[PDB]
Amino acid sequence: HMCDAFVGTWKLVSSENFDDYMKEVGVGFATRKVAGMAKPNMIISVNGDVITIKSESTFKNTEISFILGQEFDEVTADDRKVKSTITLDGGVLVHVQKWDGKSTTIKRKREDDKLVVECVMKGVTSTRVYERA
Repeated sequence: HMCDAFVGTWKLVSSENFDDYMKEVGVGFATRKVAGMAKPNMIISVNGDVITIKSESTFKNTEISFILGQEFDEVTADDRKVKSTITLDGGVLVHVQKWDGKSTTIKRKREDDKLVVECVMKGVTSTRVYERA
């Protein structure tokens, strides 16, 4: 029942500072422009200890399945090959991505009827807000 309140289909309703976050991550111009247009759906499900997060978007479709605390390989929407670890900290999913000596952290939390995604790269944050589809 660890992630019950995350389970479902969520649609992006707002984004702030995503372009600057992507710049800080190292995403190139064309990918930033096309990725920034997208209004993805995020589909979260749980089966036993395995959590699956899918992103359905006009830019890129992605899927990760993972066990909390157990590192896995991930190919991000912007095509980075990263090593990811996701934990639960005080009811927040905390996702750390490592690649090329770099690191970024994505936090996912429930707040009222929304799922709020905070992406942090050094000093730069982007906030993406989703509502139930």
